[PDB]
Amino acid sequence: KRFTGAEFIVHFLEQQGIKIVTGIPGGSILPVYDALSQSTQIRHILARHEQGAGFIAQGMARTDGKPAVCMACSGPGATNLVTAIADARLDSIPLICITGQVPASEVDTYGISIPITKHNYLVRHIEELPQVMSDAFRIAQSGRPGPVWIDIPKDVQTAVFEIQPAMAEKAAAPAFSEESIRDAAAMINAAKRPVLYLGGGVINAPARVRELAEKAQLPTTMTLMALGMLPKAHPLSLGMLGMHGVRSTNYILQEADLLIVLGARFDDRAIGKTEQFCPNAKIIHVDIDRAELGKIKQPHVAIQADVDDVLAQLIPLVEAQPRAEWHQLVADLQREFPCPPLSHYGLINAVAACVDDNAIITTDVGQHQMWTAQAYPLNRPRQWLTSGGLGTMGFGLPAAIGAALANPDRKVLCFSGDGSLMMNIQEMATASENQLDVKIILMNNEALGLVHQQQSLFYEQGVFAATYPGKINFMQIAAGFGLETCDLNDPQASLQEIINRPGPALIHVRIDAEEKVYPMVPPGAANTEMV
Amino acid sequence: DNVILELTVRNHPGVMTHVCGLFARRAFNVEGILCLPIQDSDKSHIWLLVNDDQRLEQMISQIDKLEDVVKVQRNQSDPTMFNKIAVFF
Ligand SMILES: Cc1cc2nc3c(=O)[nH]c(=O)nc-3n(C[C@H](O)[C@H](O)[C@H](O)COP(=O)(O)OP(=O)(O)OC[C@H]3O[C@@H](n4cnc5c(N)ncnc54)[C@H](O)[C@@H]3O)c2cc1C
Ligand SMILES: Cc1ncc(C[n+]2csc(CCOP(=O)(O)OP(=O)(O)O)c2C)c(N)n1
Ligand SMILES: [Mg+2]
Repeated sequence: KRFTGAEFIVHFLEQQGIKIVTGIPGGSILPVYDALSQSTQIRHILARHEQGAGFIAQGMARTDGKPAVCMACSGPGATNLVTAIADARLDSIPLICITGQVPASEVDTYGISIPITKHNYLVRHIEELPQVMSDAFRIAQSGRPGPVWIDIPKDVQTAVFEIQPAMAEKAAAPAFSEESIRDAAAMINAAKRPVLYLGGGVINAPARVRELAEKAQLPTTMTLMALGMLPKAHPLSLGMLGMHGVRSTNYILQEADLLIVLGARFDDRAIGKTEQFCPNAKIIHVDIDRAELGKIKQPHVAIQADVDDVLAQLIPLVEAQPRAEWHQLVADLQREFPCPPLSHYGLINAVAACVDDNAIITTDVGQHQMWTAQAYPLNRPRQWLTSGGLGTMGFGLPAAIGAALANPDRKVLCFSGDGSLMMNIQEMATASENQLDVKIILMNNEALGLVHQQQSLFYEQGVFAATYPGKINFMQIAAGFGLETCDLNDPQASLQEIINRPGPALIHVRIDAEEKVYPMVPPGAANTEMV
Repeated sequence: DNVILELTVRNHPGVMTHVCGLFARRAFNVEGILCLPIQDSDKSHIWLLVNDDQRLEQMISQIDKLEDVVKVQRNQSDPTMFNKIAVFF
């Protein structure tokens, strides 16, 4: 089996089971595209902007649990991938990003990717192409996953060489001492007021995380990245903690004497001022990345491992306690806490009444996102797709497009705002041309909005450079991209019907720009200092 | 107060941009760098002069995240080696 470099790339991608690949062609990547035209297994989706290609790859990857692939040419193609790749890095998503480059014989793609990738490559001769790709796919998916960037010079793609590529699979998870699991089991069994603090890393262990939470009867809080790890109404659900979390549980955490941290990284937006976050709490911290252990809070028991393997070795050693008095305390604090048509919360509720637990939910970034995180009943793992680490405006629509492509059966609702939706508005075309089942729920405040709230609450000269006049018609635009549109103006009947019928849709709702996301923790404050 | 780290890394252009960029990006203090290829070998040594901080094992965890880093050790040589070396130039 003899190949050209481009044909080998395609063949390898086939043997990793890739069925979809998304990108945009250009000169320096045209050989791979030539080979890719010949694949009977891999379909190629043409984005309208390479940032869109990357975020669509991201939507696939955030729903499958496997790396997704995006492609671009040198120069502006590569540079346009940057935001999508960096977003992939800070939220820990397996992406393989393939870029053509000028013949080995320009823009320093390698250099630019150094600080935003889990690893990257410049293939200088074709003989390296097998190892490179096999290691890229290993690196992207092992340990703490992330994006790997492979830059391949055109003269390597059109070379020929001689070799059978297998399916690269994940590296083995770290080992961990049984004394550690014993010591954690002892601390959990002896704790008066434990809380279970879940992050985006527990995402492939819903069974054992649920089993643990219910056995030990642990109040469980989740980060923005862990919504759905317990169904919203679950009686142990403190819901989400932190900057815009629920007030009762922000106070409840300060009562904890031990917190069990699985898959979280103590980001300030969940923790607030580090030193004032659960001072009287001993900490157990289980994380697959050594570098996260003790990075922000020092744990009393630290395990570098996969959460599943730990919880497997830990649940049979954890006693099953009613924790009755601690629950009365949780409830008593909750009986002093805020609570929630075409309202913003009412809109979220109305849209939820239109779909199953089978829906996939995507968001852009801003007030509409925090509102959705607060009120939508997210009850499944890998149902909730949001950009948290980088917090990229424009993530929502292309992410939803990817999710649709990866699950053609399901419905993808994309809660967006007027500002974020314009960042990748062009991918509307991508949605209609593939006739994908994505429904954009646009809360249009004619404002940036999260900025509007930060300036109005915290800066002396108030709102500036954060408002729009309202001479943009979003229904006209979505219609010109080929989507059905709706403007609540039975309203519900129109909503349920626009959601029920297939194809991509835009649903538009006016919202007063003065509306707020409460509670808010002012930047740099303790989690007990909420507005 | 100071230590040398010895890093064994794969020799390609440029692992040094990886390592240097890591130290800048994360605000690790470095007060002397030396990189030499290891002979009859596909690897190079990077020696760094760091502080023996409370921050040091976090520094090592970060460095070990780099794919090209094959090993990272605390190197038993006196830390005042680096400065003295300047004399030969
Ligand atoms: C406007 C805005 C508001 C926000 N408000 C909030 C808020 O109120 N509250 C909040 O919490 N966040 C909020 N966020 C999100 C916040 O910025 C962070 O993205 C988030 O808090 C981090 O959650 P995490 O700890 O799960 O991090 P992640 O990056 O999702 O989790 C990755 C971690 O899991 C580990 N891991 C992965 N796999 C495994 C495994 N198998 N075993 C063990 N460990 C594993 C990784 O090593 C790493 O430590 C907000 C974001 C924005 C943009
Ligand atoms: C690309 C980018 N630019 C700027 C920001 C800073 N920022 C975060 S939220 C936000 C406002 C969000 O606007 P919108 O889409 O209208 O959401 P809303 O607050 O109205 O719900 C801005 C400007 C960002 N996150 N991303
Ligand atoms: Mg808005």
